[PDB]
Amino acid sequence: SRKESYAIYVYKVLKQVHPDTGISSKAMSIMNSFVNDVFERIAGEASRLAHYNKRSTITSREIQTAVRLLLPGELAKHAVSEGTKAVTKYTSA
Amino acid sequence: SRKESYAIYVYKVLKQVHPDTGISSKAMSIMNSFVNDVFERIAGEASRLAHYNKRSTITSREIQTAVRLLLPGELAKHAVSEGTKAVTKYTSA
Amino acid sequence: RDNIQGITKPAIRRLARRGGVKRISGLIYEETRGVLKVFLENVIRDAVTYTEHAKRKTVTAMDVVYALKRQGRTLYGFGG
Amino acid sequence: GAKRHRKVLRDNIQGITKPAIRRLARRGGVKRISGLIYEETRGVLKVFLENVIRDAVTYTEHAKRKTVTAMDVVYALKRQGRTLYGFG
Amino acid sequence: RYRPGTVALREIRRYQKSTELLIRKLPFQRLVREIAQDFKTDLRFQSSAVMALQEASEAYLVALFEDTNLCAIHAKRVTIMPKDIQLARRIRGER
Amino acid sequence: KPHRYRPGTVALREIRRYQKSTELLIRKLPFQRLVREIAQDFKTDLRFQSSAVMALQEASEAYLVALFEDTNLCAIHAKRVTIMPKDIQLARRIRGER
Amino acid sequence: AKAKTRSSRAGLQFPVGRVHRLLRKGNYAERVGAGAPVYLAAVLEYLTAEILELAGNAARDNKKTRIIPRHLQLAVRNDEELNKLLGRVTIAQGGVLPNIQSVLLPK
DNA sequence: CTGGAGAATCCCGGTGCCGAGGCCGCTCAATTGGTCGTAGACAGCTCTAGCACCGCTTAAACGCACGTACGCGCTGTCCCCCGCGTTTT
DNA sequence: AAACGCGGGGGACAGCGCGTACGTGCGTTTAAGCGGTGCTAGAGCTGTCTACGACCAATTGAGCGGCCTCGGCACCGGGATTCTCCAG
Repeated sequence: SRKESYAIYVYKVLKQVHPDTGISSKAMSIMNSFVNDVFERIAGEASRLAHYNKRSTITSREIQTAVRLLLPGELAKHAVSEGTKAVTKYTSA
Repeated sequence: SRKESYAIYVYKVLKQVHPDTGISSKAMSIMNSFVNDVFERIAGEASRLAHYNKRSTITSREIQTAVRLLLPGELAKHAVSEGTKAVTKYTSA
Repeated sequence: RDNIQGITKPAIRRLARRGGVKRISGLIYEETRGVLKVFLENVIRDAVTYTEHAKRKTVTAMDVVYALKRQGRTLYGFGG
Repeated sequence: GAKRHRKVLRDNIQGITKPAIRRLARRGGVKRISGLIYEETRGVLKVFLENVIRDAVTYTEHAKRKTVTAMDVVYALKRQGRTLYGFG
Repeated sequence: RYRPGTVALREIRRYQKSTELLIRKLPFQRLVREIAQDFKTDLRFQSSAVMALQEASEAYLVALFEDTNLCAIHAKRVTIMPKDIQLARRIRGER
Repeated sequence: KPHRYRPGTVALREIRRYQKSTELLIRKLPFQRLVREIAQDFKTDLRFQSSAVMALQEASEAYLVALFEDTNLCAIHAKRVTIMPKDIQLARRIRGER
Repeated sequence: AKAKTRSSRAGLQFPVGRVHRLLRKGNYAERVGAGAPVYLAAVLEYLTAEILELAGNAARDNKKTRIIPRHLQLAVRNDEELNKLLGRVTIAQGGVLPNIQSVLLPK
């Protein structure tokens, strides 16, 4: 059966941060485990806010605010920048 | 404009158990709030439930099952029968 | 400006009485005053985050309800 | 003779042994232990267990199976707000 | 004179059937607006929002007291002390 | 004369050991039959996955573990060093779990 | 023209096309913005690296070359931000931070 | 200070091995170029509610006395749990 | 490795003294709030129209199974160290 996951992308980012460090498989599964969670928690949170303001389409305004809602403190501060930078980069590109 | 709630359906039921008992608005707001929650709590899981088996249409079974997820024990046994009866009453006619 | 102190000792003592406390220290009062700020600050921070994103300048309780649930204290009685 | 019936006393719940219990407590950082703890622990652990297990089984039939899956119990854990990573 | 610890029981007895607030609204209201100032400036409050806030806060405070009281009692006392709060604040895991 | 350690020095050594260790402390064969025991009061005759069978223990331990360290906090505040069930129940009540 | 991945277009590594599908089947809304799959996807890269970098750090402190959950356990639980984030997360095989109570220390 | 002494722990070099990790075919999901319906932010109008303040009176705070009960420091005493070496399990 | 006995020793525990902070009480402030009057922000509404995603079609390559190989890593032993009791 086919199963799609996130290992390869995580593997790429690791070699960005630690280009030499290896990795187990179980921990990789953890990473797959972790990503999907935060994937989920943001999205439904993203959904219900659009519900709160009775809108029907989810954009970054939605995404960013919940990131501020979901991430605490510095991560939210820093990651919004991470989101902000990419978005403008995409719109420009 | 016209915004809708549940107090009227509450008040018939009130008169079904206590036909001569009043209820305050502060209370009536509480019930409107309360009922809205209980809808929501199940409503999500059953929705989630469908995703879990990759199925694509909510039925009473999921509701049935979802109720089994929330309500404690003896009460669950009651309503599930009442859930069972009504659809049976519904489906019969 | 010391509005935390506006929560008087009887205001503190009444709550502990309704909490069932028979005998109270004196250091309790400042301990309470600091901690309660944490409860408030956390909420109001997130509460306005709704109000801002909802593009208002006025604080609805409907936001407040949204947040207190989002913290995990579900509340009944103030619209929804 | 009369030895075919000499050991019938399993009664699983003690299967969580005092040495393990203290081994468990030692990892937790407790230095000295009451003896009644062992039994009391048996209660706390079990009462924990079914509540998930009930919920964990609660899934299974709804998808019309007969073999409990880890993913199933994975969801079982989430509902009470103690999430686990690492079994997909 | 009543001996110490009698009025308190009557006070405790009194308030548990009492139901309305125990915090002054204006000292409540003012403190809220000051705290809210720290995240964004120049807000505007619905009385419901502030009132909804107030119900949460006292409802917050009282339960902790019971936990703290339990802590105090477990230390074989009848006099609460801040560490009981901190021990309580730790265990609930928001510490 | 025998060289017995002062009581507790061994325990602190033990406390150190496991806090670096990461493995399970509960024997598998006793463990799973416990679950196989439990399942009967919900539905008869299920069929367990080891992954599930394994997955039980981690929650089983991790739960009980966090219990312990909180219970350890109790006697300290209660000015003890030996844990009492009254501590254990207390936390669960403080955990709001009765 | 020439096919150019959106992740490349954002200069990101995470597959946004995957999620825009996933958002599309995720039934979070009946319509979905275009930069939202993008917007999140980079922040997704942020936290993984944020944890992965921590995962690298602790991995070095025992002088290993490959990251394990114990390292992951240590890293997040050593991070007050991550630990506050992942307080309702329990880690498989992660173990515990070594910490002995002050009063359990011998006189 | 210093440990007789045993015991415990860490570190140094060897071993074995299997799993992390690049390589190798293959298909269907992600990307590109088309249409058309609607969502939804935005000006214009409406008006509600939010804020500002006063002034006054009374509950409620507030600032004190006093007294005693409880918090705590301390000390023998007793008994249950801690270290250990076999004997089961 | 658990079981299990077993001495033994240390910490719970109870009792005791005691001292001082905290409740009782209460005048004396004092501050809390109400309703009455003034105001305007700003939210909430409608209308509207547009631009951009939902839609489909065609397409290809990225990504994931399937497959190899050796390198990280876990002992093993010994020896070296350190520490704990237990001298002194």
